[PDB]
Amino acid sequence: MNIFEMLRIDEGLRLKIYKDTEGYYTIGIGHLLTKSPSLNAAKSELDKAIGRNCNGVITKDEAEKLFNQDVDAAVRGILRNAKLKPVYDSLDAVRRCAAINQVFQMGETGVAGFTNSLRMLQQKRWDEAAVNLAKSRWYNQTPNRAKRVITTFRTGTWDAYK
Ligand SMILES: Cc1cccc(CN=[N+]=[N-])c1
Repeated sequence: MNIFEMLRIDEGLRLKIYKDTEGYYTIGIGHLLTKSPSLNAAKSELDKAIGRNCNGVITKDEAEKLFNQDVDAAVRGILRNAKLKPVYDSLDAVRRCAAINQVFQMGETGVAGFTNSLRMLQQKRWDEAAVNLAKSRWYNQTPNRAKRVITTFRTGTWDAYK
């Protein structure tokens, strides 16, 4: 297991524009196109991202290319964030993957309310962190995925992904 295999499990792979769990137009491996309800605005973003007129459809190679870009930008983002970087750098490689996964799903603004979980993770209070992480909109809206990510934070193993 690694961050790519992990996010591939959590995000799936779809080659035609679809709506994610939040009802937002998305493609590939969880590549968010826009929060706009206009399918045409979504198609424009797609074409912009890929560099050709896609008419709502991409190839597996194209999906994987966006995925590489999206994972890279998630990591680089964490590193640029004064609140996130010290916690990230305190973690082992497996728990780092959990962090990338959560940021990928929620965004940096997404995790602004996780100050208390972040502190417990920095302290390596793993069970307490895991309890605190689940007290969230995130957990309630996507519990199956959040359970896997939280188990990864709790244990530093890949047990939840097999
Ligand atoms: C950068 C980073 C480190 C640890 C956890 C998370 C996800 N949000 N929380 N808690 C992000």
